[PDB]
Amino acid sequence: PPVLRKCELPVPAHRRPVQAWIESLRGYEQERVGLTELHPDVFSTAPRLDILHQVAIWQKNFKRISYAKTKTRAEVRGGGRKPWVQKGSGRARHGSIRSPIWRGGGVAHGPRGPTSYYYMLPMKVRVQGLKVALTVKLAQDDLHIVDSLELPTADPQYLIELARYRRWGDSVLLVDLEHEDMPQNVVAATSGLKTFNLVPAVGLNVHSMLKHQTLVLTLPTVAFLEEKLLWHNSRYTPLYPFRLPYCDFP
Amino acid sequence: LVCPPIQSRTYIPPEDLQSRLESHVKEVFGSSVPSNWQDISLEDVHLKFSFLARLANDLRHAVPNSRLHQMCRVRDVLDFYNVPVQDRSKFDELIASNLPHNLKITWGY
Amino acid sequence: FHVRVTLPPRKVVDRWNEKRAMFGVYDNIGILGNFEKHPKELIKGPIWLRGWKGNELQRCIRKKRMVGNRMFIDDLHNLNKRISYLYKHFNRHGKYR
Amino acid sequence: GPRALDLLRALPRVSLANLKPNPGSRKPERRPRGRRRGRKCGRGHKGERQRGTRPRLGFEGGQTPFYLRIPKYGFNEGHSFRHQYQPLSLNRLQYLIDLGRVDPTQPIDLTQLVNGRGVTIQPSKRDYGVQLVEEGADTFKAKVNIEVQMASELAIAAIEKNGGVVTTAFYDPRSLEILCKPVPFFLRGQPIPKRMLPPEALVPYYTDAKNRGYLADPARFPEARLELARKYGYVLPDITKDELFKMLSTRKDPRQIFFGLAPGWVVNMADKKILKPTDENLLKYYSS
Amino acid sequence: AAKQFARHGAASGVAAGSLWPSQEQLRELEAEEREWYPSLAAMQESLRVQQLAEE
Amino acid sequence: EYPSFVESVDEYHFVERLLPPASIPRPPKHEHYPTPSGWQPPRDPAPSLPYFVRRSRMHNIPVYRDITHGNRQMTVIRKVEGDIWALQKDVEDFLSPLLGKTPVTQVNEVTGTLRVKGYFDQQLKAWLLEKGF
Ligand SMILES: [K+]
Ligand SMILES: [K+]
Ligand SMILES: [K+]
Ligand SMILES: [Mg+2]
Ligand SMILES: [Mg+2]
Ligand SMILES: [Mg+2]
Ligand SMILES: [Mg+2]
Ligand SMILES: [Mg+2]
Ligand SMILES: [Mg+2]
Ligand SMILES: [Mg+2]
Ligand SMILES: [Mg+2]
Ligand SMILES: [Mg+2]
Ligand SMILES: [Mg+2]
Ligand SMILES: [Mg+2]
Ligand SMILES: [Mg+2]
Repeated sequence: PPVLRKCELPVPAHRRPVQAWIESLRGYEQERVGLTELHPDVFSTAPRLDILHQVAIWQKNFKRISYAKTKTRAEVRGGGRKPWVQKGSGRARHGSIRSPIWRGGGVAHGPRGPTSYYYMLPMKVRVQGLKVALTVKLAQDDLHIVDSLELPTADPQYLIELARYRRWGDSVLLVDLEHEDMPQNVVAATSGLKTFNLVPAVGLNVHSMLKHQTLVLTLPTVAFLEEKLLWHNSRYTPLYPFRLPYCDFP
Repeated sequence: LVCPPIQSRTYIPPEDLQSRLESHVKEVFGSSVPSNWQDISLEDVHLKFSFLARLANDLRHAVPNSRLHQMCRVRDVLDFYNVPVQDRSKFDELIASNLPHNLKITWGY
Repeated sequence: FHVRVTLPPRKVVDRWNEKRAMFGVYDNIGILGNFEKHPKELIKGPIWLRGWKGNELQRCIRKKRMVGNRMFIDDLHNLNKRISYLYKHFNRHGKYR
Repeated sequence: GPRALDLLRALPRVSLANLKPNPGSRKPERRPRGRRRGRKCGRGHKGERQRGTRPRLGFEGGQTPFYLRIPKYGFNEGHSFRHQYQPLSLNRLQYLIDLGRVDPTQPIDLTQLVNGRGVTIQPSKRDYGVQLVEEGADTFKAKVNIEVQMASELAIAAIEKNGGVVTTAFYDPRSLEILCKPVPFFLRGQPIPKRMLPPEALVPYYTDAKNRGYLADPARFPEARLELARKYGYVLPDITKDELFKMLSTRKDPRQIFFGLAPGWVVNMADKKILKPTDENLLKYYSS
Repeated sequence: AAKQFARHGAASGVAAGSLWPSQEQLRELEAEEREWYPSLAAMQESLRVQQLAEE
Repeated sequence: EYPSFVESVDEYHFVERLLPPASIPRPPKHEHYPTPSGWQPPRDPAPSLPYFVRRSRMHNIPVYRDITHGNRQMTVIRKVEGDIWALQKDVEDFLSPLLGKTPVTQVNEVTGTLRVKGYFDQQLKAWLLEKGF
């Protein structure tokens, strides 16, 4: 009983879909149990290694809000009086004992208040970031497709030996379509491991893919990704935000 | 759940590769000319899985995910199994390369 | 310029704790979630800096508008002096003009 | 196709340790440290340059500035109250129809143009609608019932040659904001308001039959249509004999905004139902 | 409250009658639009007077 | 003093006509080509050439002008897949008789964009249309 999956969305005429093996986690040797076709415009796009740099940096410097605030000479406690008369004393002229020159003075140029680094890349660049990351993972044999993502037991040692036998690298990223639909065996097995992490399909992004040396996609999630990522190729600019009702985008 | 021993990613093409491939094609294709069996297409998803799985469990060497879109004809997979794959690193290749009597290497990790 | 004479205890940082492994998971909630929540609705921090960016002057002005009535007496005065100085420096000082 | 993917198999895995920005995208910042950028930091030597107290912008050192010795004249006098009309060319109108952006089977008005991404209207910037221009009158072969806010003699003649209908209607900025963005309005939970009358300045434009005004007397349209046909030498089609006459004769009440809707109706989009008032005063106010 | 009705309506739990102006508000709306926005007859006759005067 | 209201469901078909589409519709089939606006659909089979030029999301040839410094005029061909150097050579001998010299070009393989010095957008669009891209 082979498990097959043919692409639903219209593949462009001038190209052909790329194919990858379908695996199962119910056994160590239960690999290559089918064949699935992957859309070329998502899993076989151009290898943009500089559009990944923008997205990877963006996910790092888009929520950073610093909390460093040093006190300038205005906010220091005292020093409201001239220390000594300017002429005749014989020393250098000063105007406060809290100026940046003095020992206890403030900072002339320091970090001022909580600073926010918030910049949003255009959406089509972020979408292009996901497409290239998936293509890079597939092109280097770091992408494995798992059918329905079930495990024989909840013992976390089972996953460790399974990855060792198949040479899945040091870290594996497991995905699922929805949070409430994740089976109990997989959740309990991956809850006690550090290098193995389970994330819903909505929690997939560039930084997570590059953090873990192996990406595992479930067949229902593969159809979910292709539907969401190929919609931006032939869409209109948003007259109003898409959360509001649209004619053919609920 | 017995853990199987770890496989080895080392493949050497045998002398009977021509016979094994043609025998496998006949039992899973039975479609085209017996002589020009190297021009048979692999477009069908089910047919490709039926043909590649048999080779994987017979030669103990599976075509990876990246190269599946290239293996579309019988000649393509025949050429794939004519290319040896070595799992040893460059150093292990160097450590047995008939080194000169004065070169001494001590791998310590 | 005297440097320490004893080696400090090396910091054994684990790259796979809960924070780093799950870092930046839901950054694409809007793209892959029918556009129901913008990624700016995940920022944790000051009330006036959630999904906003600016220079030092626009930041101090924004802070006074939102949480100005909730600040302390001394902090409210120091903010006013910072606004006045930045206003005078940015407009009445500099090289390119 | 992407032959670079073949090269990626030989290369090591892509991770966060090996990522490089596109060369030239980030010019390095220069800090005032060292012999080169030092001891002056690129300011100068004394004066108002090095101390950063040079005068305001446009100040020529006591001499009367250039922007103060030019006599005042009204170039922008009352510009915030002048009406603006986004131009629409028949070349673009033909382009939209050929690509399916808009369809001539259904009547076309301002709302359908916006949904087709043909024109963008900003009510805030004193935009009162779309004016039809005659840039592509020679190659216009479509047959539409288009409604705009301003039309030209050649643009009207070009459409009537193929057997179309052109009508000019006035929209108040309060109504025009609703018309251009209907879905956001329906989410405000407010009844549809009456469309306001044109001001005294724009009454003659929409009352004369030469401009195909919506408020014009319909009896003078057939004689005005034939004048254009005589002037430009094209045979006037008999529009009443076409199978789309019902669609081409559709119009709007002067107090009505959308097709088939009425003032005072509340559109409950969540329940897909339309609410209507019942009180005599409410019905009279929304229909007067 | 009106925005909630346009969002949900059925689950908002607000009477649909609140969306229309009250009698006190309707009289206010009736007077304001009448005094400021003239009638079509008034506009047409006003322009005739000016056209006759200038001619 | 809440007034009364009447609910209907048969008047909601007008509202459905006021919803913009979030996707670009495919161009309708025409009995005669080229269309009056000059638009010409791509050929049904893929041309037997190494390089390929994808159409835009609006179904137009991706050839654009670009001006820099106010005096530098460039023509940009985007969305090119395959052997770009084949496209560059075909452009060079296409514009050679018109100029008498080989035009200066830039090849950007990391992006798939050919840049030609000068305003040749109208000539290139006709040339690519004849080749069916
Ligand atoms: K101190
Ligand atoms: K300045
Ligand atoms: K210097
Ligand atoms: Mg002080
Ligand atoms: Mg004093
Ligand atoms: Mg002083
Ligand atoms: Mg201090
Ligand atoms: Mg500098
Ligand atoms: Mg600097
Ligand atoms: Mg010095
Ligand atoms: Mg000096
Ligand atoms: Mg001097
Ligand atoms: Mg003087
Ligand atoms: Mg505008
Ligand atoms: Mg430019």
